[PDB]
Amino acid sequence: GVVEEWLSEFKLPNYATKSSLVSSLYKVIQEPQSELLEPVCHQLFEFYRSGEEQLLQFTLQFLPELIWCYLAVSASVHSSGCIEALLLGVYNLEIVDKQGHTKVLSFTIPSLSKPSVYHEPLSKVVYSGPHPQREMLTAQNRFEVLTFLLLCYNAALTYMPSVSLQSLCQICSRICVCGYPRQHVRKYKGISSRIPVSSGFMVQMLTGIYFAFYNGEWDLAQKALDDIIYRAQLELYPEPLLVANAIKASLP
Amino acid sequence: TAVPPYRLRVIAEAYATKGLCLEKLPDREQDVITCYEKAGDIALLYLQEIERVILSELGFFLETGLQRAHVLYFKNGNLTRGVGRFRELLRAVETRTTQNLRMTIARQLAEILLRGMCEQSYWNPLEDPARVYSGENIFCPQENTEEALLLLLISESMANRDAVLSRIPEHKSDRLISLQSASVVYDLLTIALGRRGQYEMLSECLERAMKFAFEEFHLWYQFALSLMAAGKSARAVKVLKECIRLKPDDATIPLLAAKLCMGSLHWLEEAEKFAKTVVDVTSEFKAKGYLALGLTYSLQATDASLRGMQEVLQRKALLAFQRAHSLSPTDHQAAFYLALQLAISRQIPEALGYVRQALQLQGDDANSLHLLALLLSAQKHYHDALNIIDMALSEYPENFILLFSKVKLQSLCRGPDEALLTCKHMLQIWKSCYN
Repeated sequence: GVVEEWLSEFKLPNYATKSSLVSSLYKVIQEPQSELLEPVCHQLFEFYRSGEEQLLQFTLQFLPELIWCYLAVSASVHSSGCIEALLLGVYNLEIVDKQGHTKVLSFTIPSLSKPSVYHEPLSKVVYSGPHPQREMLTAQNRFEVLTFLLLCYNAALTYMPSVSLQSLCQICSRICVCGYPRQHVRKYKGISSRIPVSSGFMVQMLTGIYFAFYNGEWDLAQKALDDIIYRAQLELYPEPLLVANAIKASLP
Repeated sequence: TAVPPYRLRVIAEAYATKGLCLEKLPDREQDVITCYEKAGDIALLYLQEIERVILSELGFFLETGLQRAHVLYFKNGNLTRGVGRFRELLRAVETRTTQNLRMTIARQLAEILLRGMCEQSYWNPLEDPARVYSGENIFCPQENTEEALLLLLISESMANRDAVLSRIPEHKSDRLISLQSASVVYDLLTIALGRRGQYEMLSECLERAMKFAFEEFHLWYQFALSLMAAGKSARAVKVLKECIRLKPDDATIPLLAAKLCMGSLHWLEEAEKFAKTVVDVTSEFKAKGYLALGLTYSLQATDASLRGMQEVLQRKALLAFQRAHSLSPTDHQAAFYLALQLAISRQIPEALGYVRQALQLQGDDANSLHLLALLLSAQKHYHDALNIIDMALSEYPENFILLFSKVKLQSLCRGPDEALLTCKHMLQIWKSCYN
């Protein structure tokens, strides 16, 4: 119960910089049968008011595990419904709360004809934003905010340790195979249902998995890629199939 | 400056001899690092002098002695030093004789700049984390994607002119090397560009690369998939047919061709041919082929003109649907489509049971709830259908067909005032959704 002592001693900027705090958090979050889930989630959300990155990055890496747990337990059972509050709040603060204005992600397209810095012989394109503020979760816009939050999580890949990558790969392996005989072949036990994923979510999933291929995790990433390509082939989704096919033929 | 070339030759020989002697034996490490640094500096001076003299043939020691340096830097983990060295290498004046090596380093940068850092781990080269090109009209890199796309574009443009044109008189090795280089650079380009959801320029680039492919499945398949994802149909269908001709082994390609044929293009015979080809050849694929054949038969039956063939096609579609259901009992889509097809023949209890089973498999489908309400309407139970439509509207408060069904049911059951209110709410929703 080290988390209890941490909460007691908590209730200045050098609070963070514990060796085994992440292990304790994973131990207490790996199952839903806990009694302090609500206060600890309140503290999780409170870790986000401060503008320093050393706390946001310290608390961001736990999202995939709780996302999987909430999306699997509910789709079956008691549901807390307070994790959706944290998800909606972080979505709102990442979509509006920067200085009072929204986010419009855009960049330019370099042209070879115009002389460049490295070579001599551009219209703005928006891929994300603006997103209207969301305050309730339904069965139509959930995947949009999930994809946006995953894209936000896929912005600081260097900082998180290998445990987060392993957990992400483990979740990715069985998230898209839960309702087919292939998971019976792979000998997975749990909820025998299916989840109607979207194309953009799988594309961001491929983007996330491709980085971990050369960072120690090899077999797990390969199996996850096989699951992704099998699911896309069965569901007839063009873009993830194209990306996976491109990735497959680029391995030594 | 003003140094005879033989002094450069003898000092290069001395550098090579020192490099050979250092490795052949089991602080001085800093001396070795400084020797490598001065070797790099004299290499820069040598390349500047040679480009000057040519501006007005065997590189054997400089290449290894300069590349293995940053190879060992990467082995130890001095990423910042290596990337800074690469940045200052790319700033040199281009040389026509070195273009090939340029390719390498450029591609190498494209390999590392996409998998080794994040946005907040980027810094301007002018601060810590002779003639040099400068000016104000130069394109200063802003993000990783920007400079990555720029490097890939220049590499592709410079590699197109160096193609061997598939000479193939008697030898094959050079063409194989060129094809491998083109394949890897185009794969890097498509993985870099496809992440942003920009497809048409990818189609254009694959069209440009189409010159090399003569009997290669990979390039044809990538081009077909990119074209189909872009939005074009006829070209996608033609390339799908060509890919089918090339290798008749898989079933995904004919299934995609049938899906495109059955789509907005509104063709039926080609979908039938593709479905028959699929069913001619595990167990899931043949079930999907049967489902596609049944859907095609139903669509053909809808647009008939006389009596008998309508019943014939309805019976054929029902047989195909029941065969598909028998081959695989763990898919809700097949059961839902079977119930929908059966409801046409007015056989109410059986369709109700089948749609109940489909709801049992999965009950979050909007189409399933809509079909359930529509079927309950035929049994003269208006309040139950009204509640079902209300719950469906609660789950999907921005649909259109469910709103029309609700308006019709309210007009038939409650009164005109509720229909007027629903219509004005629908007008308000439409006004809000558009401009």
